[PDB]
Amino acid sequence: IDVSRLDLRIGCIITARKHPDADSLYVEEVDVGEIAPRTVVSGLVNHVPLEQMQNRMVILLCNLKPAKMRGVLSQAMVMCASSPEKIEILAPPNGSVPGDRITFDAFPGEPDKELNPKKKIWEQIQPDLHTNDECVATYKGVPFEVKGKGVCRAQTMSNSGIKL
Repeated sequence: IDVSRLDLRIGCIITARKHPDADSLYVEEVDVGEIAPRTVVSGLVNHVPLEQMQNRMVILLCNLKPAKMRGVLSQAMVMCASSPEKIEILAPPNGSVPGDRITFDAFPGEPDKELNPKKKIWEQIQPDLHTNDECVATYKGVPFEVKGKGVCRAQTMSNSGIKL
């Protein structure tokens, strides 16, 4: 089981607001290159000011089974570097386009249509997901890259885990 099972894509947060029925969460509408934006619910209120959530490029895990979070069905998850004392949104390289896929020549494969909730194979992948010494996001040391644009990275969190 390697990273090829995950469907990682670039997205642009079109709109972001406090979740109407869960003030500790944000609800974002994200353009991920599909016909319609995906609704995403993120617990980033205590880590990123709302102003900095607007029109922001991010990396999303797109094949997790959608789940509700207070009457709000979350359809993807924003990839972040994290620790018990901080969370940082991973930044795609300049010029990334919604829908761009993060793939690895070292780990060839097509992502699952939907990660089976039962089994949770992402728990087996997460341990090898971390930013390196230079804050670049990696899977087993191989950088998250957008073909022809560059690598994805956290702002200050080095050697930090990336949760799924």
